[PDB]
Amino acid sequence: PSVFLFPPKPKDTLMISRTPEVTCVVVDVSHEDPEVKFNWYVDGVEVHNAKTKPREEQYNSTYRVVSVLTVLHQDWLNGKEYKCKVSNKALPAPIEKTISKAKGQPREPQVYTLPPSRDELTKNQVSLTCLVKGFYPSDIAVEWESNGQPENNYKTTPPVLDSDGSFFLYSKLTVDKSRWQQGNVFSCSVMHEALHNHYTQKSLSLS
Amino acid sequence: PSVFLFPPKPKDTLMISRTPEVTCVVVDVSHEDPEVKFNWYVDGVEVHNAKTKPREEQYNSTYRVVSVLTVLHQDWLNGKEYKCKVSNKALPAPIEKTISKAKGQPREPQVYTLPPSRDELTKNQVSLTCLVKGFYPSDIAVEWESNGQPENNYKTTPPVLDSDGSFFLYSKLTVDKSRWQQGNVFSCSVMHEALHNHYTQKSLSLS
Ligand SMILES: *[C@@H]1O[C@H](CO[C@H]2O[C@@H](C)[C@@H](O)[C@@H](O)[C@@H]2O)[C@@H](O[C@@H]2O[C@H](CO)[C@@H](O[C@@H]3O[C@H](CO[C@H]4O[C@H](CO)[C@@H](O)[C@H](O)[C@@H]4O[C@@H]4O[C@H](CO)[C@@H](O[C@@H]5O[C@H](CO)[C@H](O)[C@H](O)[C@H]5O)[C@H](O)[C@H]4NC(C)=O)[C@@H](O)[C@H](O[C@H]4O[C@H](CO)[C@@H](O)[C@H](O)[C@@H]4O)[C@@H]3O)[C@H](O)[C@H]2NC(C)=O)[C@H](O)[C@H]1NC(C)=O
Ligand SMILES: *[C@@H]1O[C@H](CO[C@H]2O[C@@H](C)[C@@H](O)[C@@H](O)[C@@H]2O)[C@@H](O[C@@H]2O[C@H](CO)[C@@H](O[C@@H]3O[C@H](CO[C@H]4O[C@H](CO)[C@@H](O)[C@H](O)[C@@H]4O[C@@H]4O[C@H](CO)[C@@H](O[C@@H]5O[C@H](CO)[C@H](O)[C@H](O)[C@H]5O)[C@H](O)[C@H]4NC(C)=O)[C@@H](O)[C@H](O[C@H]4O[C@H](CO)[C@@H](O)[C@H](O)[C@@H]4O)[C@@H]3O)[C@H](O)[C@H]2NC(C)=O)[C@H](O)[C@H]1NC(C)=O
Ligand SMILES: [Zn+2]
Ligand SMILES: [Zn+2]
Ligand SMILES: [Zn+2]
Ligand SMILES: [Zn+2]
Ligand SMILES: [Zn+2]
Repeated sequence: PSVFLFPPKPKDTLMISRTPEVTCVVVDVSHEDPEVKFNWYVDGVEVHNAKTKPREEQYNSTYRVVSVLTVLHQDWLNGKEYKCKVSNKALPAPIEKTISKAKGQPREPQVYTLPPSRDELTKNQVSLTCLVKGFYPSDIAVEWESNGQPENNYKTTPPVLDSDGSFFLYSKLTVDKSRWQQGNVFSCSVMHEALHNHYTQKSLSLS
Repeated sequence: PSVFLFPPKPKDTLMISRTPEVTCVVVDVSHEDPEVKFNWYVDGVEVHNAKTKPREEQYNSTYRVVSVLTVLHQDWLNGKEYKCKVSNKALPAPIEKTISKAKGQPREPQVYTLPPSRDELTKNQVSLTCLVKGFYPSDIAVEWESNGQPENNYKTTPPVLDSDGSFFLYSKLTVDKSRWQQGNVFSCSVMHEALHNHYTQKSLSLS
């Protein structure tokens, strides 16, 4: 019997309209003695609002049981600790796992948009670059928009640890050169805990 | 046998030149079986640089033992967790205590200086007021200075929880009216984790 404790989806923690949840999964439950009890604690205080699902048999003759605890937007961002305790008559002691948001002093990202390189302006499609740097912790979301619609022809690098202990990344949006020359406004949209309302956007256009 | 785990002095965490330390104290050690072992962990990783003092007998026929772990300035501010584990042959299991810096999103104080009330200007001594508001967490240090020397005739209120979840306080420095009228410059000096370099000062003078 092993326990895995998963954090909420990062975007779910940065948008007050969403519902972040922590997920506790127990595997290798022997379906001879498959009795499983979950206890949940927030900063050591037991809470009772988790939603545990019925066990599901696995093809390897073991059971798997999942319990989901909803977490408050402010609680997660304020560093509360979530402990999942799993009890079972086959273990010499209960299994405990604790999780929290990534720790450390927060640092606000600086968001910079970079136009296509001059040499790239000869190609049929061009690269629009969004540099996000100086942020901590590394949890972040980046998307692109133009004229009130998503621009989804982009790829974003993972966060990279910079020499000052903050993170940076780059996002690359590829557009037809004609749309760049025509002067459309493209926006790099960034979500990170340390931005005001966890959100900022920076625009990019021919100039 | 009971264990108490104490945080560093708040000023010691805010000045890089100082040495913050966490202090683990075990009392009611029965000096029949007074064998005591400390284990220390930083975010669950065992560390070995604590300095444990020799036991001291108490007048109530018990022992008291103290162990001191130095903590790094950045580790404390970045929210690392310090666990002191105390083992003794008389307890059914070891005693664990964990401590960290006060949790929660940090908020930078706003520091405002307020001159004496007009009605107070008739008295022999006047009150110089420093309002510090909007800060989180509540750990803070406030002192007063003038012309490169400490002004120590002051009292500061405890932090008070404000309606937006931040803290405020006031500090009152009492000076001779003649020094206020003469135009001396008085400075409210504030240390808090969320200030740049954890330090700011605001001046007050007749104007
Ligand atoms: C018996 O079978 C058991 C059932 O598994 C079956 O496996 C399939 C491959 C089948 O083909 C078949 O073979 C089996 O029927 C099997 O259980 C497995 O046991 C593994 C350990 O032995 C365990 O491995 C761990 O996996 C962790 C990652 O798990 C995630 O990703 C994998 C895919 O990579 C996926 O299978 C899981 O379901 C997990 O997926 C994540 O789940 C969370 C929780 O729901 C999601 O988070 C939520 O997402 C929602 C939306 O989806 C919301 O956002 C919500 O708010 C969130 O909370 C998350 O999105 C989702 N991600 C993805 C990408 O799907 C590893 O982290 C873990 O690793 C540590 O691992 C070891 C230490 O143990 C070391 O390498 C490292 O130290 C590392 O730190 C570990 O690898 C499997 O997860 C588990 N499978 C399941 C389904 O639970 C069992 O082993 C079998 N027994 C025997 C004896 O064979
Ligand atoms: C047998 O005797 C034992 C020895 O005590 C003697 O008591 C004296 C009064 C004598 O007159 C005589 O009676 C005895 O010989 C006795 O041990 C005591 O046991 C108490 C519990 O039973 C325990 O109470 C706890 O006290 C905590 C506060 O302790 C601090 O403050 C008190 C004074 O208020 C002081 O006595 C302590 O020494 C502690 O002082 C703090 O110590 C820390 C660590 O050094 C300092 O932090 C460091 O400071 C340095 C610079 O100084 C640096 O800054 C460094 O970086 C820092 O880490 C700190 O500065 C210092 N502060 C001060 C102001 O001095 C309470 O927090 C605790 O409370 C919780 O308490 C209960 C739960 O248990 C509840 O009320 C609450 O839930 C609350 O949350 C608790 O009250 C005593 O501390 C302890 N005494 C000592 C000296 O260790 C034992 O009980 C006797 N046994 C019997 C059976 O009678
Ligand atoms: Zn319950
Ligand atoms: Zn913890
Ligand atoms: Zn928020
Ligand atoms: Zn050691
Ligand atoms: Zn510092």
